[PDB]
Order: sequence, then structure tokens, then C-alpha cells
Amino acid sequence: LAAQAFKLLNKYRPETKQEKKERLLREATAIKEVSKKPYTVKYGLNHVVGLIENKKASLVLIANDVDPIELVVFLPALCRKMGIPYAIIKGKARLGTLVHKKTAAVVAITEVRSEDKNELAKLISAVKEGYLEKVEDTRKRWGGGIMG
Amino acid sequence: VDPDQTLKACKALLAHIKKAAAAPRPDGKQNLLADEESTVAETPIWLTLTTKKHIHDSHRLQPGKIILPHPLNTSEEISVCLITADPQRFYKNAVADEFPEDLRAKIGRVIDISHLKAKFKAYEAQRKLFSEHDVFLADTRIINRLPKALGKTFYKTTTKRPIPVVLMAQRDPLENANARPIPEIVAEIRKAIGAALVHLSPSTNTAIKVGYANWEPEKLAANIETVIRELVERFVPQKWQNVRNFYVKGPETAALPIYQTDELWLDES
Amino acid sequence: KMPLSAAPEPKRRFIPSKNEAKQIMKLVRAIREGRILPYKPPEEREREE
Amino acid sequence: QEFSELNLSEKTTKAIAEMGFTKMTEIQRRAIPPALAGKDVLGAAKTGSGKTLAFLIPAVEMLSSLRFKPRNGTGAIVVTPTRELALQIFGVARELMKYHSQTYGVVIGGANRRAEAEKLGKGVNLLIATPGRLLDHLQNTPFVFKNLKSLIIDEADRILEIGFEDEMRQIVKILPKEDRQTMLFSATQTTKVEDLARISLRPGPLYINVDEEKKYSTVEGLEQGYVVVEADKRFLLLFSFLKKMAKKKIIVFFSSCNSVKYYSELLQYIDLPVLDLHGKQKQQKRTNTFFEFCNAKSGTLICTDVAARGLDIPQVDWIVQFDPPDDPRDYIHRVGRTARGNNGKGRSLLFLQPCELGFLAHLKAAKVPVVEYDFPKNKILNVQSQLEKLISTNYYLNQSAKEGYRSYIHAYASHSLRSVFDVHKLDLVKVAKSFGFSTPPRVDITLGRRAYGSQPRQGGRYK
Amino acid sequence: SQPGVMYIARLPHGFYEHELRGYFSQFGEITRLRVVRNKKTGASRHRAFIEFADAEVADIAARTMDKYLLFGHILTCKIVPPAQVHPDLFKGANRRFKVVPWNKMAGRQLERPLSESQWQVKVAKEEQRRAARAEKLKEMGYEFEA
Repeated sequence: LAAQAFKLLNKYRPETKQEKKERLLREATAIKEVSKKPYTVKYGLNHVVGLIENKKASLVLIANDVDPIELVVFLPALCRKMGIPYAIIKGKARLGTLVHKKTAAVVAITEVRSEDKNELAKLISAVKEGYLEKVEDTRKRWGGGIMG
Repeated sequence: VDPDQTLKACKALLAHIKKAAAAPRPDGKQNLLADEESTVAETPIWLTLTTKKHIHDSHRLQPGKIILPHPLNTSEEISVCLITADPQRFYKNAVADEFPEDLRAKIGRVIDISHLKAKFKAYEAQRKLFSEHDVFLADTRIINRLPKALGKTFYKTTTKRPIPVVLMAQRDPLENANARPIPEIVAEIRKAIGAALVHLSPSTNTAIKVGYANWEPEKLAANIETVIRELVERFVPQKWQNVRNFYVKGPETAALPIYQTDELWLDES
Repeated sequence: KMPLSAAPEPKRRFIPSKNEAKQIMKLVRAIREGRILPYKPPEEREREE
Repeated sequence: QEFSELNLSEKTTKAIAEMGFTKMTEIQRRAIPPALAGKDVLGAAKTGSGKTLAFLIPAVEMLSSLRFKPRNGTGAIVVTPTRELALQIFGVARELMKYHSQTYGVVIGGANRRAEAEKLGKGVNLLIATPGRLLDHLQNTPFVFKNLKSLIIDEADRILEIGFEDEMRQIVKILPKEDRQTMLFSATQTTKVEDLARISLRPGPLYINVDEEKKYSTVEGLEQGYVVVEADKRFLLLFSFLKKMAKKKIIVFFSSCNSVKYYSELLQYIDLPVLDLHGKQKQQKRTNTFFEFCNAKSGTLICTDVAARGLDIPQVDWIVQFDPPDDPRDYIHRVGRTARGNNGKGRSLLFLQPCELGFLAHLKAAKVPVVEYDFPKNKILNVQSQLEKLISTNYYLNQSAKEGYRSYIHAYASHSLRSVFDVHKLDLVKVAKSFGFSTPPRVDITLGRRAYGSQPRQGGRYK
Repeated sequence: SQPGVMYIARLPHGFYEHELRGYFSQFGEITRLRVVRNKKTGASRHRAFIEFADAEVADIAARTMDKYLLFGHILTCKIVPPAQVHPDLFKGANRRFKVVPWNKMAGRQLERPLSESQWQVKVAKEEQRRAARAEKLKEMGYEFEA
């Protein structure tokens, strides 16, 4: 499921600095001598929290190794409250590679291009059938212990 | 084929359709988006053939076009989808400078094969495409790839199968498009909109849509005889013998016959 | 079922970017002064080098 | 008598000339000259005679003659039962004060309380208000209302019907009484209306009667058709209807002016030609549009039910009630009679969701024959994806959709028949999908034991 | 030691017979397997039943392959309880479902020469079915001959 989600999110990666300057130079020389809204993976903790609260996010992927874990403990409950499907992924460095940064505490996808909307929908259903109900009973229970 | 017998069959069928549509429904409700003239107007008239043997040895998925004296699909309520092959933008601009009075109005969307396999790959998308338009036209260059792109949603039935249109002349997509020029492209599509469609199914029954119930019965009779004559010597194997029945038909009524048999074999018996 | 914020959406989220417009105009001014090199498609850079 | 006969100010004459009004009705001709003389007025006119100008001309003349300024607070207060009537009167007052430096504003339940508080603090000379919000602003917000010279109470029968009796009692108690001219209007005459006229007006009133005595409210010669449609498909059904019943005459009623404006822009983009009558246009534009619709072979006009309450409805094939009716008794009887027509019978269709079906039980109690209209699912023209793309990409249409959604929710909340039409039973996601939203925008649907040893207060001052 | 039957649904096109046997043979030994298929056209109904010898390995396979996103299909791997196992459920197990051309048989039977009296049965069937059709279209009114 992480492989499927990262296939979709690799389809919707943002642009690096080189591609952005290259594109801007292209528009500059085109003006010297028409577009739709860009669709990218949304990142940044405060930005993603604002997207979840306004019910704009469609799928939320939360890293599991945020060292100040307070920055993300309320995030599964927040996604549950506002109704956005979420999943916990292994590695903030993995989410970082996707957004061209060293790390990323959380990423979110809000809307996509037409040609893979169905795929996104299936992925959403996948996590809400493959991760959310396997977590549903153990999300409430205390963990750990040395009983035995 | 005796023509005034087909004519009185057209009177009988139209009278039965008019009487059935005017009958009130007994559930205590009335249809809101339907009217008697509209319910009659949306009702087609079918012509069914019962060849003694199989017309084709397999399922031919590309229809055959018969030119009619009085064409079909003439209402402005009908919306047409054009499926091209090379730059859909070229054909979008071609529509933008085509015939704005009728062709431009009828044509609702123009899509390429690449965007067809991209945006209409799932079954919901092609079901929505099926539900939106009612007359589909496709360039002969990519009509072979359509069974895969438009699957069982478009090709289990025959009513809205893509109609082949020639948009070629006598490759990088953006720099040129090998196509015939614009006014004959208009004629090719126009000719193709009003045309009887023959579908080479394996088994005997072959129903051809020929007209509606708002038509003059003489127009329907002319349509019947022209469909008979262009059907038998072009698509029926071993010509004017295999024919057994030509049933004219309403969708919810019985089949009125035009019976053409004295003999039911060939020489072998 | 509804968003928490009832604040209006700024018009900037429906119209093309203005920061990129300023950046592109700055690049246009730079090309006109000859300070920076114009756009060449990558196949031209490949066949040149 | 024409409007040029009275010695009005030149600003007021010019404004009425731009509206296009050169002749009066009976209520204007019989109320404006006594009210300009300073006499309190008791009226018996109904909605649509022209009572709005009849109480707005003396208020505008008083405000202009005493040279009111925004630092002087409210000079005249017009109390209306519902928010859409208040908005119609606000549009009329905006047209009337085109040349007047005086300010005008609306205070209605269901809007921003803090923005209305700032608006009242800055100074609103003519205040068109709703009783609950007017009482709330009079009690808890600091604004000047000490220079009040005119109190108009409009449609008092409906306000006493909704249950704003104690609210108006506290309103009349709070408001200043000395040198205040009171003008109260009601289409009926009950005991509560008499009580309100006794507490509000001075000992000497002037009782004016402009009312038809031959009201044909017979409960047998009628036939009301209805269609049961879920919320998320409602507009789609209407659109399909409005594309299938072309070459015909259709009148469509919406609950609010904002939704009429939104659906007008929406149908302009979705290539369905309509004509619009909402209270954000010039009165001249509205009269010309209604005249063009009245003398046409086909076409459809969309308007508010309270806006076409005072309208000479022509012969039409279809009268469609898309939104819940503001006055169900008036809707059924009078709108069904105007839908049936003088000639070959037109039909009156009502859009019902599968949560307001108790209205049918009401139609069972009134002994009104009903007709159920069903529709096939495959004949609905599905333009939902195009609608959502249009709402997501166009900023003006997004704003109009939000305003229409809020207006629909608030008008549904402030409904007389709260048992049949309850906002709490409404699915906001589906109705916002009907308006063209993926997610429903945020709206406010709403807008034991006593203490141990506590005896009632007998002294002290609380502010 | 009782066998464990496993119901696997939402099959992708490709995960049919030998791929199922191999992939779940990595999970443990399979006694039997059967994919339900259509009569008229040889084609899977996206549904299969696999019988393992060990019930615990069947539970393990069904648990860890249940909501598996394979080729755009989320699988349905549920263990059929021992009390609800139908007796002849694996009737066509470990057998190929051959694709048989029924319509080609019908066409070449239409070609096939009947000799002398089966054509008399042909015209007899033709005449009283024409008689019934004639009664039906004399109910509404349309005359025919020949």
C-alpha cells in the first residue's frame, strides 16, 4: 500500500528549483517573442493542518518518526474528526525525497488531474479498507508493557 | 418486396405506437420530463432480418454505413462525440472554424485516442461517456484501438458503437496532421450522421434503426426499401436468397412481417 | 461536515500567480539588458555540446 | 394624483422618476400626504399594493429635512417579519436614496453579528430590521437610537403569527416615544394586531382600508402537483425540466434573491436562456423584464416568491416552486389559482425533498387533491462535473454560490412551518452538492435547577 | 488436520488458475482450487475457492492477503467457516475450463444438411408458428399471404 501511494505521489511530485527557473525562463522568452492550475503534493505541517481543517485534503500521509512527536500526535484524531482518510508511513526522509527536502513530517494530496482521479479514489478506498479498520480497535489501547 | 404492403405495415405500426403512447399509466403518477409527442418522438423504428445462415463468421465491431434518402439523427437534442487520432487541438480549431449553424452545435466533444486511454480508462468514465452522447464518430486510423479503450460498455450493445469516418490525406503529432481539408471533412461527418448502421453479428438477427415515430409513413417506407436494397447485395452473403424475413418493429410492440420465402434451403436438402 | 473557517477564500487561489508574474517580468528585463542568456530547448544544448 | 403633485424634495422626485413610477395606488395616495403631516397611520393594505414607497417616502423626507448625518444614528426604523422582505425593502430604499446623503442599512437574523454591530456603530440613518436581531442590537450593542422620529411596523399579522409578540413589546418599550411617528400595516385585523397598535401608536390613529373583499379561498377547485426529488439532484432536475419544457411559459420561485442571482449567472454560463427578477437590479430593469416576459410566446422567468407576491402573474404553462414556500396557505390557494389560469389549465409543481413529505399530510387535511410527478433517472441531464469545475475555477460564481447557499439555509431556518421544513433534518453536504460544492461551506444552522439560596432580585442597576 | 476452504474475490484479470496455485503454494500446500467461470463464454467471474490442507496456513494467507491492492483491485480473502462449506463446491477443481464456440456450432448446424423429412418438420413448425403470429397480428390488424 505504501508502494501504491508513493506511485501516485511520485506522479504528483512538485518541481525542483532547476525546473522552476527553467520554466520561468521559458515564459520570459515566450513573452519576449493559457495554463491551468498546477497539481502537486502539498507539504509543510501548518499548511497541511490548514488543509485538513478546511476539508480540502483528500489523503494525508503522516510520518512516524517525528522527534518532537507532539507535532503530529493530534493529527490522526484531527483527520478522524474532519473525515479525511489518513495513514501513517515509515520515514519522514521518504516523504522528504518526494518533496525535494531532507525530511517532511506530513504530506497531503487534495486534488489531482483528471486522468488518474479514479486511481486516487481507489487508493483512498484502499487505505480506508486496508489500514483504517486494522487500526480501529488498537488505536484506542495503551501500548507496551513487560507483563510476562 | 411489395412496397404498398410495407406502406400499410408502416400505418399499422405507427397507429399501434400512437395508441400505446397515449394510454394512461395506472400507478396514479404522471411522467414529468416526458410528453406524449416526446415519447412518440423518441421511439425508434427497427428493421430486422433473419438470414437462413450466419451473415458473418465472427463479431465485426466496425459498423457499415448505408446512405438514406431521408437522413437520421436530425434533432438538435442529439449530441455527437468525435474521436480523432492525431492532435485533438487541431480538430478543436477545425470545429471552431467549421459549420457553426449545425455541425458545430451537434458536436459536443472532440477527443484523441491518447486522451481516451488516459481519461476514460475506468468503467465509470466510459459509462459516463456512453450516457452523455448518443452518436459516436471515430477516425478509421484508430477505430481498431477503440474496442480496447472503450470496452464492454460500448461494444456489448450495437446502438452507440463508433461510426467510422475517414479523416486521412490522399509521425510527430504537433508539426503536421495528415488529414483531408475542412469542407470535405464536414461532408464526411455530415454524411455519416444520417446513415443506417448495419452490424455484422454472427447469428441470424440483424436489426437496423431506420426511423422514428414522428415521421411521415411514406418516408419510413422509402427508408425500408432503400435499407433492404443496400443491405442485401452488399452485406448478405450469396445475395437475394438467404433473406427469410424483414420484420419492421417497434421497441415494445410486435414484429410486423415482410415475408420473402417460398423456399427455405439452397439446393442441398 | 463543514470547514472550521468561515473566512472568504482570497481571489489569488483562482487567478494565475502574481509573484511568478513579477519574477517573469524581472527575467524579461534581465534578457532585454542582455544580463542573462535566453531559452534554448534541451536538444539544442545537447547537439551544441 | 401623480407623484409631482406633492411638494417633495427634488432628490426624492428624481429618484421616483428613475424608478419609473408616475402614478400611485390607493394606499400611497391616501397614506403619504397624512404621514408627511406627522400623523400616525394604521393601515389595512396587503403585500404588493405599493406600501413600501408609502412608508419610505415620509421617512426619507424626514431624514432629509432634519439633515441627518451618520453621527446621528437611526432616525427611522422599519420592522419586517422575514429577512427577504427586509432585503426587498432595503433594495427599494437603496433606489430611493440615490441622491440622498443619508445612510441606510439592513439588520436581519442570520447575518454577521459583529459586522452588523460595526455597521450600527458607524451610523445607519434608516434601519430595516428583523425583530429578534433588532432587539438584540438594541439591548447589547452600543449605537445611537435616541433621535428616532419614525417607527414603521410592516406586515404585523405575520410577525405576530411567527411569535415575535414579546420581542415587539420589549422593542416598543425600549424605543423612545416622544415625537415619534408610528405607521403600522397589516393585511388582517386580529386582537394581537389591535394590542400592538394600542401599545405602539398614539391615542389618535388614522385607519385606511385598501383591500379586496372578494378573496376566492375555496378549498375544492384546485390541483397541486408535486415531485419528490433528493437534495443533491434537485437543481439538476430543474435544469432538465427547464431544458425539456422549452417553447413554453414557466415561472420559477426561489426562496431568496441571492440564489436567484446565482442561478441567473449559472444558467447564463450553462447555455440555458432565462430572465431574472431579483432585488439587486433597477426597478425599471425589473418592470421591463416582466413586461417582456408577459408579452412573449415562450421563455422562463425566475424570481423570489415574495418578490412576485405583488405581481400580476400572466398565463403560464408551469408554476414551479423550487424552494420551500414562505406562506404555504397563500402559496397553495392563490398561487394554484394563478397557475390554473383564465384559459386552458396550467399546472403548479412543487419540489419536495424526502424529508418534507409531511406537507402532503397537510394537503390531506386541507382536502386539496394532489398529483405525483415521477421522473426517469436516465433522462436527467448530468452537468454536475461541469458545474463543480465552474464553481472551483470562477471566483465570482463561487462567491454567488456561497451567498445563495447561505441564503437558502437561513431562509429554511427562519420558516413558519418548522415541522414540515426543519433545517436539522437537512443534509448540508447534499444541498451544497446541489449548489455545486464538493464540501459544504460553513454556516450556522441555529442563527434544570435554580441556584441554592437564590431569591429574586429586587434592586440594583444592570446595563 | 481439517482442510481450510478460502474464498478469494475481486480477482484481477490474470490472477486466475496457476498463478493462484503458485502464489498460495508459497503459503502452504493446496489440496484443491476452482475459479468460477461463465457457461457461454469461457471467462472468470473474478471469484475463486482454494482448499488448503492446513487450516492455520489458510487463516494466515487470508489474513495477510485480504485487503491487497493488486492491479487496481482490493482483494476479498475470507475463510469460509467449516459449517458453511457446500459439499460439491470443488466439483471442477484441478481441471481446465475449455472455451467452446457455441455460436459457431449453431451456425454450422444451420449449414448442416437435413435430408428429407426434417424439412417437413421445418415447414410444419413454420406454418403453425405463422398461424400463432397471424392470430396475434389479426388482434391488431395486418393481413399477409403466401
